[PDB]
Amino acid sequence: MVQVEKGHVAVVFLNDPERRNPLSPEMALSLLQALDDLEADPGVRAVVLTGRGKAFSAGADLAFLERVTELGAEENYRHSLSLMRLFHRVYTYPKPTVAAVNGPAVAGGAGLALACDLVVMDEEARLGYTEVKIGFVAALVSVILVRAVGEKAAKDLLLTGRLVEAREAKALGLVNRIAPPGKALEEAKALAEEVAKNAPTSLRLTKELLLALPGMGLEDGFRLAALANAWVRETGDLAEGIRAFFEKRPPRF
Amino acid sequence: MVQVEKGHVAVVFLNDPERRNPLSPEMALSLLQALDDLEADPGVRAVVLTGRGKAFSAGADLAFLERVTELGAEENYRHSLSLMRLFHRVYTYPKPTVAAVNGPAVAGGAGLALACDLVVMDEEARLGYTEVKIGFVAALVSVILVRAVGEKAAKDLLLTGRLVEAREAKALGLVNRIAPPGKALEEAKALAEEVAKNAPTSLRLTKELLLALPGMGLEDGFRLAALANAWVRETGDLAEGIRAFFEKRPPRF
Amino acid sequence: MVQVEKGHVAVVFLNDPERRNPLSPEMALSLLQALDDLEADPGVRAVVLTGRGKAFSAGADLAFLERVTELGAEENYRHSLSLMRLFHRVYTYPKPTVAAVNGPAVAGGAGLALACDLVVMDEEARLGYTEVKIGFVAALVSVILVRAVGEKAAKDLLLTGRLVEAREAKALGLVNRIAPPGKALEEAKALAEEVAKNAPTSLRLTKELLLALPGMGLEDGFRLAALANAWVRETGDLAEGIRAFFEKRPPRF
Amino acid sequence: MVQVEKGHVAVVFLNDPERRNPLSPEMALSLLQALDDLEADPGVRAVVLTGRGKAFSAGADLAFLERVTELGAEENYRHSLSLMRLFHRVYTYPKPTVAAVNGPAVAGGAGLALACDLVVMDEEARLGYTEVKIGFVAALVSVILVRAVGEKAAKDLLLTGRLVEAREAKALGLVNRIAPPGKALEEAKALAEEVAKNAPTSLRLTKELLLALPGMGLEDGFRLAALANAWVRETGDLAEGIRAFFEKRPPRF
Amino acid sequence: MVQVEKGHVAVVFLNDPERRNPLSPEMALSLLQALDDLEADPGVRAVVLTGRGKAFSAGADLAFLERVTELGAEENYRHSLSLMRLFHRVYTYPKPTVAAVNGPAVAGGAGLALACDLVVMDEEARLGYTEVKIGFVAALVSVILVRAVGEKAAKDLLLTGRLVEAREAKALGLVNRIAPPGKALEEAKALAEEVAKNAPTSLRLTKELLLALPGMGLEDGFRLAALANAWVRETGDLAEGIRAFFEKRPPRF
Amino acid sequence: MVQVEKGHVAVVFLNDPERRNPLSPEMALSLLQALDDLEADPGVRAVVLTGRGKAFSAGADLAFLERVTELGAEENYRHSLSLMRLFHRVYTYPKPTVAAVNGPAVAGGAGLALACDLVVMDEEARLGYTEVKIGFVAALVSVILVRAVGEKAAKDLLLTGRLVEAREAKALGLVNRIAPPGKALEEAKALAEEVAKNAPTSLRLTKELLLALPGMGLEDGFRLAALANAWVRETGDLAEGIRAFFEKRPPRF
Repeated sequence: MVQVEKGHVAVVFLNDPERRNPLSPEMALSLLQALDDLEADPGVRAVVLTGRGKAFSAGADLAFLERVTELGAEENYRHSLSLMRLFHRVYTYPKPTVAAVNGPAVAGGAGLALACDLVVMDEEARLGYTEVKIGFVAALVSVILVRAVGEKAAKDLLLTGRLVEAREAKALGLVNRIAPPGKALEEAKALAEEVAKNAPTSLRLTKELLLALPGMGLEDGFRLAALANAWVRETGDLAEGIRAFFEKRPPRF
Repeated sequence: MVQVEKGHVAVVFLNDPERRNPLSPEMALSLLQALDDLEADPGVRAVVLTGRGKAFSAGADLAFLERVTELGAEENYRHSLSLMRLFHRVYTYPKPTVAAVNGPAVAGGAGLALACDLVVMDEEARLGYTEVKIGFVAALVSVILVRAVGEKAAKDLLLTGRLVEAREAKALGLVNRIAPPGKALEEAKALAEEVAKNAPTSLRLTKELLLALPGMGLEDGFRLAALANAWVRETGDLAEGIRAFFEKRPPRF
Repeated sequence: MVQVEKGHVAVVFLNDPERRNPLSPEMALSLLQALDDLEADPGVRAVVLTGRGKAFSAGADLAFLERVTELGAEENYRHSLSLMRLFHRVYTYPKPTVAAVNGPAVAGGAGLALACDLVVMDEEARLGYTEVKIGFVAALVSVILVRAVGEKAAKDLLLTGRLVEAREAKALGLVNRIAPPGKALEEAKALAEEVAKNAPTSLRLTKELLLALPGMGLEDGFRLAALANAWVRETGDLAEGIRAFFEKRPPRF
Repeated sequence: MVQVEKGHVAVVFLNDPERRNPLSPEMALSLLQALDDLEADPGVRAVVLTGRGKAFSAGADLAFLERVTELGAEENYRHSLSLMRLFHRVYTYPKPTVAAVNGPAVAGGAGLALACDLVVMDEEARLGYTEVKIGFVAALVSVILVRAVGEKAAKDLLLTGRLVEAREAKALGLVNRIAPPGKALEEAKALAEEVAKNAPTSLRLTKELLLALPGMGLEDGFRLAALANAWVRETGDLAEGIRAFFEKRPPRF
Repeated sequence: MVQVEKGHVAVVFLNDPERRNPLSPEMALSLLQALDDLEADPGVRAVVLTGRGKAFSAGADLAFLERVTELGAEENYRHSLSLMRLFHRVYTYPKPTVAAVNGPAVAGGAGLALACDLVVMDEEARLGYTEVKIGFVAALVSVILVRAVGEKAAKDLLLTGRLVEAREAKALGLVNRIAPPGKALEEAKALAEEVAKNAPTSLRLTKELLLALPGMGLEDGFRLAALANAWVRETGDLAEGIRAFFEKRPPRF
Repeated sequence: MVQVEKGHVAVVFLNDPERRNPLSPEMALSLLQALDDLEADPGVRAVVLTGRGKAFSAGADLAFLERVTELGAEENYRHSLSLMRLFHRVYTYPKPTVAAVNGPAVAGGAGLALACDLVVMDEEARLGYTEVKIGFVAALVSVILVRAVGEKAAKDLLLTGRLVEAREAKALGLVNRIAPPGKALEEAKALAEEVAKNAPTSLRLTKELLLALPGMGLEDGFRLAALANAWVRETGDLAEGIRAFFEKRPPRF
């Protein structure tokens, strides 16, 4: 249940407006299928992600709350693993991803939004991890969050379960930019395009690096960087770029 | 030397006003004994921590400075281990802790304050790690600090040893909220209560997670999260919460 | 190609004004030689680092761009290792280092600046990691950056390759202070001196600690801290300091 | 190019006898497709893996050696990532895997064999990582090897590139059992079945744990274990097992 | 339910012979109380640990198997945490511990034995982690095991759940020595005494180090070691030892 | 105080026979100077390291024991750092190193020997870490040892301080080969040459990898490997090797 507008900067819409775009198993799966196609389309250089409706993703899946408390341990684990496969797939995406927080993003969706490379939030949107308020744990989100904000900010958001607003969200480092009420998407598509002008090789790798580093010692990180700094020096894009520079012309990666 | 006002939101006061609440061995021990009782009291859901007097904790223990430079290696290590047992116990506390920085918090106390889950500072209070100014090292604090603020902010605070003020302290991520001159406690007790409304299970675990994650790779962290996300789905609080939701009634965890 | 003004607070100038202080192999080497001498000079307690000219360090080394794309894998690796040896040497420096960003710092220089303990930037200066714009990867910088700013801020800067300005640079945690247009150096020398008043022992160790911690679990970090907190208690500077305190006199470390 | 004999203990054969079962891109892919089906077949509890022919996997893919040295940086990375996806998929497999080293396993195949949960080697088979002898690096293998053998044993095998024999291979911890010349498979199928008698839940998790632990501090590991030890106590298999025990009957997981 | 024979080399006996020394909650607690006293007794330099009866520790706690499958998630976690507190306390013990495996050690006990510094096993004893055979997970043990044996050996033992014998147990690195059928204890007490002749300071620290290292990068580990190597050089025991050496007399630590 | 016989396989002799080759500060320095020259000599492909006299390295530096207990904290740290710089330099050496344990190696020397890539020990030699026996801590060695042997083997050796013999040393993984009483060197030079036949590029990198991996999660390690596996595919040695293979001729790296 997602709509995809292919293009250099592809756009994926969570299609379940009235339900408010719940990250139901079905929805999670549809979102993956897209990312696959989109990852395989050589024309797509970036992917904006947004929601159809008044929100981005925030709507208690009553269909879910009813069952969950009765599923078996083995089924619960099997499911968590699926949902985690989504977050990871997004956070790990090979191409630059940008979340366009048009409306509210609560719990699941809030993490889904955080899992994107960059985030552009509607000046009137809200964001929050409410799991604890009802007995849930924003476990899957925690993974990304410790890397996005300071520890004290993490505790605040996860222990109170409050919803922050665009002004605070940026201040804390949850979102990169705030678009005036109206087109968080337009602005996100803008941001994307810019990032898309840059080298496809350099982008992926930069992302690859930012993944691994946090999980290692200074020296090992430098061992990794050095090696990369090296490899990158034999790539076409570098060749292309350096030429375009010595030809006072735009690079055609 | 601490006073404890039991309650859903318990409050512990560092009782040594005129000396200014020094983290002397004795004081460290009394604080532990409390945390134990309080951790064992099923009525206590949160613990606010503050100081009796003009400060929170900031007062050179001359009794200490005089001895220290003459103790034996084996005694010094034995002591550091005790002080570290305090910081850890606080940072690791099973229940949500909130430091109410009524007055100045310098060196030891500053770390003690930082070791709390959340921090509410008096609009007129000061905070600072002065160890280097005299030859000490805020080693025990460093552990928590790298997780609380950016590296450049860490260096600043630890290399200059300056005292920051409420305005800067929040901006950097050292404190969550600033209470108007007068009741940092009242506001902290407020914050606590809110956090206390949420699920006891979800809270602990959220805390458990935030502890371990920083120390691991993305994938392992996700392995951990998934497993938790799973376990949490068979807990009473979740059952309780989801019910209360389908009964449009307040949850009774 | 660097000038060194010895003193308690030494100052190193990148001498290549018109070329704009490129981090060429030669320049990298000269900078090392200085750090060595300066590390060996018992009179030097801190080192400010700045650039001669309109910039700090930002100037495409055309001599480099021309060759690079033709060097051999083995030569590229050999070189990355040299450049990485510089960053590391700076980030690892035993004495407090302070970068005085007088002018623009782009790519290489931007990292060089980030590798310093503290940073004072000219109210009119710019900073940015442009590697991706042309096909390069700010790999070596990534190592330090993940520790300096939030993940979302890292992505922004490295994926867009934009240049930030003094106002944003501080807000994000890239720089500690902003000097009014004119003397970023003067202010940096100021900052340094202050840090230099503090204990030489306590400083080094504080730095040593901040290096290792990020790369380890809470408990191991505490194991490290405890041990340090211990060792530090048998150092002369501590003896000196505690005396000077009981003699209401300035410490002579 | 692989044959699959479904069953409680499934068996996959590398089908390329005369070429000697090279881990060519095609072969790598076929092997994945199998693991998927097999992972999805509720009747399959274990998977033995062996080779058709005089070897397990050891045959210079001349088709590969000829091209490789001419591919582009971007193509090389793209490929390494594919091969690494295989190793990982095998090492990460949800079900117990057992490599039946019927014949020689050199380089690629040697790692492929090492990536299995357990290994049964033909009393006359050989194993070795020869990458360095020709200019290659057993990089992908290193990942698993540091966990399989002592550092000094790792260096030996990777620096000399020698081929070890069944007697030494077990002694070092490269293989679990040695079957008399003739049926490494039969014995491997045996080993598998045994492991397959045990709890499907307990097995997966035990594997999950052994993955993550090496990459974390003692305490975090215990945090992980505790949580698991907990979760496992609400699984059907445990219920099933404990019953079967109190009914002096065989467990029907 | 444990007996303690104080002495330079203290000995703790698991007292529940006929039940076969099950690691029941009660037993776990009694064992802790001992370790505390013993850790506080300045006369005790080492602690041997063994079992009263035909075994060391191996006896299905039917009282436990009956309940377990019905406890609540929150109770299960609460319990795992208690059992984990035991393993950790043992593995973390400040003084050298030695397990004297007089008889069989299965599951719980097997881990309990592994958690000791050194292990002396009866030439006729058996050891094994059977959790999977019935639906359990040797999670808590995994933590220590990955550090004790090679990965392939870990999988073997945990996936088959088989019981190994003295000959194999040593070969794999599960036990240090094998005593002839009769006095595993006598030999363990012997081993202990020897270790006890050495410096109390040097021992603890050596242990402290072996804990933390596995969980960190080469350089950080060296940062830790260096610091320790340093601290240790100002300890009385070193002073005592070096003297005794220059006085051709036995050291009196 | 070391002698160097340049050659494809260089040999360094610890020259202090009668004193028994103590790792005195002076000796440590001379050894470094050699490694530098030797690392810079394009003719040297491997370095064997051995001792002149009845031993490899084992001789209480009485000159040291006398001072040590009186040096200042700051001096002790300064020294540990120097000694650690040696171990690291050896363990980190860019070229393959091989220790030829002609005679006894105790404490310092034992670690020095362990820090080599491979070890060939005299069938009559002994090895042991005796630090604890006198009050010292084999801290610097611990770093390498946890990677060389199982945890239980580490404890044994470091807690008892005993000296093991060639037969046990290999069994545990402390040494790779045992030469018949007479020429541990000859055999080591042999081993070296063999390793030296292989690709200079592949060797270094293999070493680089084995350094970093232990300190990271499975996935990050694979991220590292993949990248390397990639880079290596554009190196001359690979080109050279693959040619020599298609020319049925010996490779001339």
